[PDB]
Amino acid sequence: GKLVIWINGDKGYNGLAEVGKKFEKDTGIKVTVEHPDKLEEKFPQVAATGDGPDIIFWAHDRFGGYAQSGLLAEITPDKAFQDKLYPFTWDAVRYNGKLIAYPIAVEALSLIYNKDLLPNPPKTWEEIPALDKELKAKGKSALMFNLQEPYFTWPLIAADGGYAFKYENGKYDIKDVGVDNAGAKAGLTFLVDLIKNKHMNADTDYSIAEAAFNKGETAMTINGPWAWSNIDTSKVNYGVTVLPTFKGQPSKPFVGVLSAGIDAASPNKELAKEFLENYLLTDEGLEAVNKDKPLGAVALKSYEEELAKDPRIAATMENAQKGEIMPNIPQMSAFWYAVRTAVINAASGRQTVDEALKDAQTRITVSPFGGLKRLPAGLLLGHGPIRMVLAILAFLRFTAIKPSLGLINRWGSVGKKEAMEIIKKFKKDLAAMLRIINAR
Amino acid sequence: KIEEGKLVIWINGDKGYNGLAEVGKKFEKDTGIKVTVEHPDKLEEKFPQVAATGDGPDIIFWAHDRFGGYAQSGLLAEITPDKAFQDKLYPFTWDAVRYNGKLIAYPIAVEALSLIYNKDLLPNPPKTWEEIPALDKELKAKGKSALMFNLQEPYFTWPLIAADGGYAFKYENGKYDIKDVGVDNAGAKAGLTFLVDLIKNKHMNADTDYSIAEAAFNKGETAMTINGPWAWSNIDTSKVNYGVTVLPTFKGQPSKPFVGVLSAGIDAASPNKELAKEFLENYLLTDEGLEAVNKDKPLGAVALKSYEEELAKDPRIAATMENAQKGEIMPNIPQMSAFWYAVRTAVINAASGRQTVDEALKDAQTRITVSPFGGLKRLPAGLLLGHGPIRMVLAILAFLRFTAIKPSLGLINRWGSVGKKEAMEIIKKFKKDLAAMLRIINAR
Ligand SMILES: OC[C@H]1O[C@H](O[C@H]2[C@H](O)[C@@H](O)[C@@H](O)O[C@@H]2CO)[C@H](O)[C@@H](O)[C@@H]1O
Ligand SMILES: OC[C@H]1O[C@H](O[C@H]2[C@H](O)[C@@H](O)[C@@H](O)O[C@@H]2CO)[C@H](O)[C@@H](O)[C@@H]1O
Repeated sequence: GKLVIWINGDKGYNGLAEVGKKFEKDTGIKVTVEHPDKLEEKFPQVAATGDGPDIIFWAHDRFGGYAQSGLLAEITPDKAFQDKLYPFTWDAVRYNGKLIAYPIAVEALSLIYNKDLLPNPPKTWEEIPALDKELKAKGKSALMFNLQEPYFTWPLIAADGGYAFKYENGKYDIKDVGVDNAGAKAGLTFLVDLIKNKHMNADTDYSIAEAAFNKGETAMTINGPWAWSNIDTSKVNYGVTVLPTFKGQPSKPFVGVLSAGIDAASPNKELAKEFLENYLLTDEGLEAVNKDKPLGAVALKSYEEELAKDPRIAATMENAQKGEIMPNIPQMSAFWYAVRTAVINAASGRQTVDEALKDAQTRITVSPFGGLKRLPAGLLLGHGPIRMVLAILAFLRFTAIKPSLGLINRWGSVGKKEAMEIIKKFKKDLAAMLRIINAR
Repeated sequence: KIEEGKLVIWINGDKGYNGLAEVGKKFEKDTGIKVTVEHPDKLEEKFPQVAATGDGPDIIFWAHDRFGGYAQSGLLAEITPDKAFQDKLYPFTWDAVRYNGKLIAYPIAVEALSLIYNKDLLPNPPKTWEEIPALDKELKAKGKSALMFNLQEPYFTWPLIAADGGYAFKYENGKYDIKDVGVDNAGAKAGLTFLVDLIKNKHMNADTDYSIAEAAFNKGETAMTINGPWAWSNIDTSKVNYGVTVLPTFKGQPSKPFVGVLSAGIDAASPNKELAKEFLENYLLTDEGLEAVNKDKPLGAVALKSYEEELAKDPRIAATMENAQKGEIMPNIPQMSAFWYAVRTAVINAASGRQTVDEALKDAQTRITVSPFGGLKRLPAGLLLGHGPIRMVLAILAFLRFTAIKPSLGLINRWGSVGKKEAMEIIKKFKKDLAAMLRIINAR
């Protein structure tokens, strides 16, 4: 028995490793926490393969897609444990009447400002152009945040009416997509204008923004509670407040519930549930993670009634209420990827705001059709890379269809040692398919 | 079924498999390796489905025409006889088992169809096909029939089709041209029209098969039949006093039967290849081995020089050799599989009346020239969205996993709605299909 944990690199993974080493002292079970990049994308590729984690930590929005593929184990908490966490966090990890993860903490973006460079932060977005010009004369800048991840750009886009999927009477409408309406265009136009008027740089990312704010070079940034730890060390005199309003409407950040899912085929399910229920989601467990990087508003009632007395957590909750909970439907991946493309292309000038958001809408409504419209041209006649050629040969053998002579000539000419190892990998792929189903 | 330390042999049911079983018993006594002879139906079709799976034979006995297709898929082991053994067999039978400069089987016997006639009912067999309609009416007046043979396999219908120029693939400069198919020329139309006229004019019945034809001749109900040397054994016991001669001519041109060289191939993935080579070279392809098979059912003109020089003094073997020269050796190229399947449909449909002779052979010709492109033009409509039989959708899901391609939402929920183990056993067959692919690849 052993536990392998995956968590994002901006969260307190060292603190989590301490509760894991607490677990090991008590149980003798090894616990390993890793922070791979794009782990939310890697998980469906490694689930049920033995190459993945027993426990995956990410915002709740990605877990519905995992569940629809049958990759997440359904959790079975006791009523007593169920009541230890806030009902709002349990709903974030519910998908088709089943719980598919343990909710950990509520995270929401907030405005972080340098009190020495700006004692009175702007209440509206429109104050920032005039405010940037004034600080630029003093060798500073008004605002810097990560423009290349749509999580950070969305609060302004949704402010005046942008939305992902329309939500009417308890269900999401996967075909009513609102990334291309008037309010979305209004917010994204304003953001591009800031870049054209040299108030922001379109290439700015997370590290540049956070380094700039912690170096006292920018007055404001937009970030979540995890950022507070490094501002503390940097001794920047900072505050956390509500995001500026746009066209009088408040900014509407997408609210994330950090959640821990278990691989449906993991041999260590009961060890995973025990670690999550009895070690991490306790006062001491979450305090260990919180000390490394702040979790935000935790789902555990006892600890959150103490956390709620910090004005930074109060600001997070207030920004969180102005926003909305992220959907957990599988189409969210298409939503994020399309919106990431649109905001970067508009900010860099490769498309207009109207061209960028329309394409973003077409991706979303067309993505449920899958990554493949039709086998690559000439594949069933033997044209293509050998790995894809062996895949289609395996397919035709599975279906008892006689392959073309072009395929058979490719089948005869491929190297013995290379074709064998490729086809052994195919067997490892089917081995995973078997485990996913047997875990149902 | 395939196991190490034993040999499993597949041979057609009309051949002398009991005689072959006796040489296998002799092999077992000498070596301790048990030999098991089986005669499943459609074994020439079943072998490619079971090759390299352990459910097939170590040795397959069939005419050479099917072995080139087996070789193109890498299912046949390459043969490595010494030059000394090579000269024990006639050089031309080795040509029947040569494919892409490699030998892929052992030649056993040369088989050719011949005209078998009841000497008591007809002392002077016809020289031309056109004599038989007039010959039938006279025997029908006595309650008999002139000719009945297996119409359901084109092997028997082909000698009359090829007489006036029907051919499989043209032969240019020692090579076979896959794109010049001669199933639709005037002579092909001419020969099959004659055969349909016989059925219209109630000289033959389109439903006649091997079992019906052979029963009547052995019961003295028909004067003539068309069959190969394997058939002589049942006519001997029946005490019908018969003869074996040349097939009648049609439009002055001789009948050109496709000649088959009965051959033994070895599975490219067999653990008993050395045992197979040793059994084939040292026990069966000997005077004693082939005589044991020939006593059960006649092999025809064997490829082994020493034994055939005794066989050739039999007039029936002379007639078999004679018809063999009037015909041509079959190509062993993979498209022969398409050719035979195609002219089987054409001859059955024209004989049963479902199409005209000219349309039947034209469509027969198109299938032959289209077979290189494979059995699939494109995936069934809606397959990538989850619509289709359960096995093919899970196959395409496996394919998208192999290639790291995101599946559609229709595919994902079909994946969610499938029976838990109905999918698990479908996927285990997938696990073993790849296991077979691996053995085929590693067998080179
Ligand atoms: O930007 C798209 C991205 O947004 C969210 O990711 C957040 C995450 O929730 C936070 O914990 C933190 O790691 O910042 C991320 C943005 O870089 C969604 O959770 C994610 O699915 C989506 O792709
Ligand atoms: O009829 C199609 C069939 O013809 C030949 O098969 C022969 C075989 O050669 C003989 O040994 C004997 O078994 O009669 C068979 C016909 O019933 C071809 O060799 C074969 O490929 C083809 O399918």
